[PDB]
Amino acid sequence: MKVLEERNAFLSDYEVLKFLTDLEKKHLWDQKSLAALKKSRSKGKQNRPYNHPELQGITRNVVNYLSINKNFINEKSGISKMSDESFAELMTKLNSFKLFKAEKLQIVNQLPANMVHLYSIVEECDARFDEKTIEEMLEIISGYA
Amino acid sequence: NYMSNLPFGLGYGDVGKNHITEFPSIPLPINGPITNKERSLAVKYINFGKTVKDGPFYTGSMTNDGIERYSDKYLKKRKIGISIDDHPYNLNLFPNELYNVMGINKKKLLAISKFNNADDVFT
Amino acid sequence: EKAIPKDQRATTPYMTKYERARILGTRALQISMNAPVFVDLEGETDPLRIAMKELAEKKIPLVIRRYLPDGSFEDWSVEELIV
Amino acid sequence: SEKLVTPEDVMTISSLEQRTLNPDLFLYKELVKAHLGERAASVIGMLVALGRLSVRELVEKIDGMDVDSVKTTLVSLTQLRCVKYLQETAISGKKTTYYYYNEEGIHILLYSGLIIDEIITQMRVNDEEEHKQLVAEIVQNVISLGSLTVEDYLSSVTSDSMKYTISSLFVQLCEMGYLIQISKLHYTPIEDLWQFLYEKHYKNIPRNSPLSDLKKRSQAKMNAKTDFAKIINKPNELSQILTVDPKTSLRIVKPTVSLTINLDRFMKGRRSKQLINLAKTRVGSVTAQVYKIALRLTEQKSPKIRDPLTQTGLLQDLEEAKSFQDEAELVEEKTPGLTFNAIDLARHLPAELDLRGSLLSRKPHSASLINSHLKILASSNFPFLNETKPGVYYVPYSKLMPVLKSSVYEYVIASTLGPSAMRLSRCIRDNKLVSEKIINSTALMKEKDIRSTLASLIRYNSVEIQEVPRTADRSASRAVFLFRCKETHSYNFMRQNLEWNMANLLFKKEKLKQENSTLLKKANRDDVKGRENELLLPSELNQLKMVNERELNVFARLSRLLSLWEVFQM
Amino acid sequence: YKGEVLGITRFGLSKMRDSVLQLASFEKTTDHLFDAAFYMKKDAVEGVSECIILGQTMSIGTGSFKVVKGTNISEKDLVPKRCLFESLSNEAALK
Amino acid sequence: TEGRSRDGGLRLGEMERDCVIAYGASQLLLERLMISSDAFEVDVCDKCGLMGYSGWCTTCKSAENIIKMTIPYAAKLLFQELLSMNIAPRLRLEDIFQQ
Amino acid sequence: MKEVVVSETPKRIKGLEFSALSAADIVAQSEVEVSTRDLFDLEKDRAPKANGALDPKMGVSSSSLECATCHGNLASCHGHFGHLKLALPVFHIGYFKATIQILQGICKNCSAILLSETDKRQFLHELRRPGVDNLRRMGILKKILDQCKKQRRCLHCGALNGVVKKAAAGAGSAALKIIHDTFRWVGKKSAPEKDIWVGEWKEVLAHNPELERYVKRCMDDLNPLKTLNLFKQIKSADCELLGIDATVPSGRPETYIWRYLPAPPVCIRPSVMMQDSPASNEDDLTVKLTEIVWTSSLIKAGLDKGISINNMMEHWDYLQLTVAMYINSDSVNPAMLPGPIRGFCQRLKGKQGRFRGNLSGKRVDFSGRTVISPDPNLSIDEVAVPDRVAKVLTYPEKVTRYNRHKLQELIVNGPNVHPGANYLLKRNEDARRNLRYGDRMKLAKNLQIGDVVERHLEDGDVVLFNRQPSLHRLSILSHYAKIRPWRTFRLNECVCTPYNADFDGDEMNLHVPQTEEARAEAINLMGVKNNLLTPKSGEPIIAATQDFITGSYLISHKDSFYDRATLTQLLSMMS
Amino acid sequence: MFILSKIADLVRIPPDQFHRDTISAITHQLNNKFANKIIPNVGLCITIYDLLTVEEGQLKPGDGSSYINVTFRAVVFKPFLGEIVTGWISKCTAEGIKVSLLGIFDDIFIPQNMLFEGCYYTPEESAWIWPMDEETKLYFDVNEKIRFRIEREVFVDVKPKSPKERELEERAQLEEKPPAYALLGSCQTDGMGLVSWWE
DNA sequence: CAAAATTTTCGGAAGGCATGCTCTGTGGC
DNA sequence: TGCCTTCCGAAAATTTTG
RNA sequence: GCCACAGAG
Ligand SMILES: [Mg+2]
Ligand SMILES: [Zn+2]
Ligand SMILES: [Zn+2]
Ligand SMILES: [Zn+2]
Repeated sequence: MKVLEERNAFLSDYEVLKFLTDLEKKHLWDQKSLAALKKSRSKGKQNRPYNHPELQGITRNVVNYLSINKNFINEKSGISKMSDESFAELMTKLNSFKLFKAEKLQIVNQLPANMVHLYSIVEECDARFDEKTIEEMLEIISGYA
Repeated sequence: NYMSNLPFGLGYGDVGKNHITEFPSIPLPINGPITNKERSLAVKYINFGKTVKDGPFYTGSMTNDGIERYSDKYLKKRKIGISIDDHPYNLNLFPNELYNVMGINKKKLLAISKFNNADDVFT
Repeated sequence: EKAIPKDQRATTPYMTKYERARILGTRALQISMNAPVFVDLEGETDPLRIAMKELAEKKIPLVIRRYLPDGSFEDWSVEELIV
Repeated sequence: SEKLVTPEDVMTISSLEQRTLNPDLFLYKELVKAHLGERAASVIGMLVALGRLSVRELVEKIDGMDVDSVKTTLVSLTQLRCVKYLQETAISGKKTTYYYYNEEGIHILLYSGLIIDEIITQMRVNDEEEHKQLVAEIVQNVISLGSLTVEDYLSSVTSDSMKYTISSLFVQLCEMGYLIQISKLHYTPIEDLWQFLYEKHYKNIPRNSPLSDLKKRSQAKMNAKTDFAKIINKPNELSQILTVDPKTSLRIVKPTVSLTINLDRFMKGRRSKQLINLAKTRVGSVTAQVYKIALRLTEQKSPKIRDPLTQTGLLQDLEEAKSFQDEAELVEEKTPGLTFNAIDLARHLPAELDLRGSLLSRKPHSASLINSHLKILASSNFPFLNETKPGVYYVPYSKLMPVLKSSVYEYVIASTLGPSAMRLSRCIRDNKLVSEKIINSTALMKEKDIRSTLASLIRYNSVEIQEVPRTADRSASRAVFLFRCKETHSYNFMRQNLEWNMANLLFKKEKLKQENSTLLKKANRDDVKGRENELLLPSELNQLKMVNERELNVFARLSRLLSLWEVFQM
Repeated sequence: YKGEVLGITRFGLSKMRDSVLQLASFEKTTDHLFDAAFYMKKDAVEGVSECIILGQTMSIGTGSFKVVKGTNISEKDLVPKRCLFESLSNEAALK
Repeated sequence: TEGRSRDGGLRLGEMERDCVIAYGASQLLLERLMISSDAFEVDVCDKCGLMGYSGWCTTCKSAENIIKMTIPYAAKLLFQELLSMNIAPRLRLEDIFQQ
Repeated sequence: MKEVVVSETPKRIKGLEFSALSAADIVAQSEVEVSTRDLFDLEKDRAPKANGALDPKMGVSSSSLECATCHGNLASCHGHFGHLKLALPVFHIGYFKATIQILQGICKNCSAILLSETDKRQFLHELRRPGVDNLRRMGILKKILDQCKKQRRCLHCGALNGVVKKAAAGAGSAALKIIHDTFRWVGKKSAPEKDIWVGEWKEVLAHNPELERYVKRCMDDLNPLKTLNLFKQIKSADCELLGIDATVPSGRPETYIWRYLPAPPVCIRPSVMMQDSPASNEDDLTVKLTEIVWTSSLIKAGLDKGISINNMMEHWDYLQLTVAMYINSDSVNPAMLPGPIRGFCQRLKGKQGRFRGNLSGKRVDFSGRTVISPDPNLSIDEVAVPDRVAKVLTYPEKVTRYNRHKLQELIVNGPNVHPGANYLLKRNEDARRNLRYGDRMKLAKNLQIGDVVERHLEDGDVVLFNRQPSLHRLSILSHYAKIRPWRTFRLNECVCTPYNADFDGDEMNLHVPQTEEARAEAINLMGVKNNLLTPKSGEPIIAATQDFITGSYLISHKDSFYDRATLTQLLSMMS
Repeated sequence: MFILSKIADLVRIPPDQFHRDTISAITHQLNNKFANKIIPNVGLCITIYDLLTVEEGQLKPGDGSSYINVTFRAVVFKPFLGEIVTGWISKCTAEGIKVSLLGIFDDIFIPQNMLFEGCYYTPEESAWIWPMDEETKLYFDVNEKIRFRIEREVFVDVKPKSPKERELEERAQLEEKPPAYALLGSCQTDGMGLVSWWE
């Protein structure tokens, strides 16, 4: 092993989730696959899925941690519903404001709620914006693109 | 037989033990305590060392991230270091091939000055 | 890189006997560890005879990397070598 | 041994990894790594290890440096007078610059605070209000920056009175000869300079000479010798206060040239101090003050610690060796500045020498009393003073430095191995060559302690064991053994031993400061420096005071080691 | 080929071969080993006797080349996939 | 071992070694004199160059540079014999692949 | 998760670097400090004494003792070094000529080289050309040393430098001395050193006139203590012109003087075999190292409390001789000791040494030696292995998808019927299992696809066949094996010409390769069909031999005429 | 939170995986060597993303496995300094509170040095006490979603000791390793905590 | 020129290697 | 029983000093 | 395991 460069690009959490779901579906690791192929019927094709417990476990834990509801209300993440063009529209609407690249990165990683979550995720909210821009961006991020 | 000829000044008991000490046990007459003038001398040594180590001739030992945050605003490095070319240089003393890295065109500016009458020891 | 372009090559295209020996050895060692055979087998089991039957009709997926003395190396496909 | 130690314990606790390096290499590398960075340390290490090197050879040998890093390191070393260079041309015309190592810069790095202390002592300015701080800071700035121009240093201060005091103090420092003008002479090697001068004075002789080759060689050598004596002493005499009256009828150091520390005059001062310390042993305490005044009056015009002609490789000819010795005795006797009488020393005694009842001949700084002191100096066992004419005195540096060497070596060996070591060393130095029985008869003490102490002296080369065979084939089984004292081997061995101890001390100090970098860095920067009490925790106070106390002890012992190591360079 | 008639003996193999181990296998093994330890001469293991001693493939015969297997993938299939977040990003509102 | 009275094997002398070299047989020679005669797994520290044991170099006091390698046991015997003679057979390692 | 990535890169030997070991390297790698001349303590169970020349810390010699440094048996410890400290330094029997050369090349009063700076620069420029080899480098060192000798006086001091040589140049105790004759070059000039010498002798002759007869042979000898202290003061920039590179810390002259003797591991000096004695014996290295420890103990105890210098120097010389004969026992005889051994230098040279006995050619497994009988009905690429030889010789075949059923049948057939298997080894296991202490039916059904089974040497397997005097390359060939039950190796007679074989009690050898790569190598390059031409001149060497050429002559004679039945009988006979 | 690392490595394709696709085989052994493992001074690798450049597969004399130099891109759990992240509280003790991100990177350890002032651990219900004023009363309970900023990241390499020391440890244990990778978080602003605290 | 240094040329002594390559046996420490 | 190198006084040959 | 002879090609 020789590390060549540390951080070639940044990843949105939506990209990570989509890639991991694609890997799960291609190797037939999903619960639908085991419900339809393994369970409730006898096996006749002998088409075993991919056999590597460590990668399966780490991918399952990551998709379970990403897909579920996050700390903004005590249903799902919201990422597991929104699509590519939704991401384009949402983050282009983000591009209209003065928030930086990494700031947009945490905006697209989690999704801020109305109560001081924007205050935590954005640095120096009062020094940036008045009330109307903050409430409208909160509306557009709570509207899920 | 081999181990049967001991010299006049030894017996059968002294031999059979080859433990030459690796640690030393003989001190010099320089080892004593520190006096007042020697304390001032040590202060002079340590002050000179601390002066030169930060000086314009040191050479290297052979957060810190490039991300775009906003803590960098109105925040600036606590000192501007001195390079190899930020000192007066006599052109005649130095050789010819060394003129590349040093700056003939760049302005010769720095001439520091520092000495303290108070000891830099915390004891 | 350090490799000569494939358009022109200044080494003999006739396959040396040592190259044949090493190709058969590596192919026999690879088949001996459960590698597929692209040539149909009539029932032969020992890996080395299968390796000879494979090379007799040129289905070996290796390439021979010839070292010149300086350090530059040329590539020759086993299909391209003639026997 | 309460519990046996594994070789891991030997490697970790006892300094054994350090016993396999040369004292010179280890000393120079540890000094450069202590003051400058690691790159300068590695460059100096390869320069000492492989000898003369060029920039391409330095790039090839040292791993991890490009040409730019090497050139930055060489510029940093060359400013601090630490590497010498020579531009050599070949037959093809490709000129290349070879780099060396010179002792002077390293010794300056090893003599810094001692140089500051000695120049404070030799300032001798009455009623100084701010002048001492100013001399200390100008000396520190000169040593740290290697060399500086007076004009460039003057621009850092804007007030008028302090600038005038800069002018006066630099004039004072250059007057006695501590800050000398630098030139390309201090950066070329002595051997290469002598080779060039000799070759130019040999090739210049007219050809087709019907005169002998050997004496032609000696004639060119003599002309090169007199030009060498002219060129080496050129900055030493006067080169920086030659200007008189720029404006307003004042003497100012030249505002055109850069000054640099003169190390050899500091060596003259340290040899004078060693002679004073020796004179404080046989005769007098006020008489020691008299001999101190006598040396300090003649400290500037004193001869070199090592003759530059001696390092020029011209010792193979025995006649030239005798000529060097005779020239030394010539200069030390009738230098036009080293001869003095009682009246010359009268005007320098401070208001602390009483001399009312200082001596009893029976069994106000007057001429007779100071003459009596100079006479009791002249009657001592070691040649402290000599008389070319009754009334005028000269100090014989040529016939006192071996005496000081012998005395210091004997006292060191006595204090580290016991009075038996002194007794045996003096017995085998007085007698030229002895067997064991002559020792047992002449040195009145027991047999086994002679054999033990003399066996212990062989390990450090105080005595050399000489075999005399009594058999056709040489064997120690039936042979007689004599014991001699070879001063040169012993002096060299203890010189390298003291260099090793100095370097070991500095290595331990560097390891201590490197291992505790966090606390030292936290306390280092200026806003806490001097007010460490409020923010530091109780354990940090003890740790910082332990570190500082150990540092002070290390550097004090380093000074005490220098006080014994300087003697063996002479 | 060295420039002078060296011959085939211990005194010729010393003057021809720079290697230490091959001379050590022939004659006066300890003397060559001690001289090599003293002069600190590097010994590039390329000689055949050295290769057999240290147990690795010699570089004559069937060790003159490395057999290589070619990966059957094209450069078009190894095009990197999209980095959507970096691609849609811009720096014009504040930077 | 030697002899049929100790269930021994056959010698492959220097002349046979030269005759196998004469054909260009490299892999066969490696098999005969290393794989099936005295094969041994050793650990070598590629910063100093001396043998260690069990993934540990007993000179640097660290396992940061230990590399597993295969040598004949006679090679290790020779190296230790040389080390007892104050000759240091330091090993230097390069990558088997050009990478 | 918390598991750190494990990186492995395969490596090869790039090249050896030969040097010496400084004191730090000898002590640092050690585990125990040998300081006792007692091997086994008689009081408790004949155990290896702690801090001894035999010690668990340096390894084990039996199969029931543990190392307690790595905790392994006799088959799992590579060896652990010890170190030994000498009371006084002694010379090295190997680098002695090197020591003579280096003291020839330096001054003996200030430890500096004798060359001027100009010649030194020229020679240093001469060494560091990019095209230098061994011959040129040793030639330049020879010229530097020959220039060192020619110098009259040193250049940093006015001292005299004479001639350095040995003492007796024989096999006696004098063979390890150095004489520095300092006045054979003194000439007829003033010579103050000669004055110092004559004054010293004018002082010493007052009380020992009997020594006046020996004033001519009293020369300034250089014992290892003064030699070592002359080594330490040599400038590091001077090492290049003496052949020693000064970059590495071991590259110093001081390294070539014995101050620390490394105690070799017990794995390279095991306990000599005993026939019927209830005790054991130890190798000559262990005994002689104990001898060294005792002599150094004597020297140190004598330096503690004074003894006459003659006795101390005598025992010191005995220590020097014992070190020298421990390293090399040919230059010095054991006759000079108070009162040959297998030393290190005698284990590295000779026919049955190591470099020609166990490294450049070594005994192999999987071989078999048998007398030779003819067999013309066998093809010229086929040697006949007896039934009772192929049941012990085996080939490791790895199971694939192509030879599962065959290897199953071989495994069931067992190790007592010829088409059978003798060992099986699995992937999950590290030790092979005997096929006679098992069931031989459960192992067939549960055969993993990656197993390895050592099958019997059956038909078609490649064997190396060899005759012991290997005059040329045809002496070792490769044959296909055929199994025929008559206890003798049989090969076709046309193949016997390169072997120089005569069926007169002749004995030939049969090796069997193990890996498939070597098998393919042997059958495709070493094969008898592929090698029918000797490279002596390209002539055919595998052809008809005696009584085959006679049959050819009798068939092809002019006065032969066969009818049709005899013709067809011969034709069907030859094929 | 997730970054892309360009990693170059030597991957070993066994002979018995020739039948599969080449990229699939490289992916399989790369997941064997890299997936759910930490690359030192880089982070924690989940899987590989895409192979950029591959070279021709070389062979070692003695074994038939093909060795390929692959320069791939891998996803890495390396959040920067200041990324708010949410986890689930799993344990607490007098030295701090242990929080895990529901199965991925179980080691997050919030200390009391940068935590909210006035907090104190009670050793009776296993909880911290965070009072905003006299009126408020809440406890740092378990199994809720907590938000915090990664303030410090610790990079320590693990070294196997000398085998004598390892043997001594093995003999002692028969009658808790330091974590190699760890992120230490903090809460120092409004809303830095459980959602129920800041409805 | 002949007294002395300085370099070269010619012996005797000491070392090394050969005395093939392997294989099988007893007999006794 | 033959063969070859290295080392070192010993004497013959040269340059070098007076 | 160390020496000594006896043999085989
Ligand atoms: Mg016969
Ligand atoms: Zn190591
Ligand atoms: Zn062990
Ligand atoms: Zn000298």
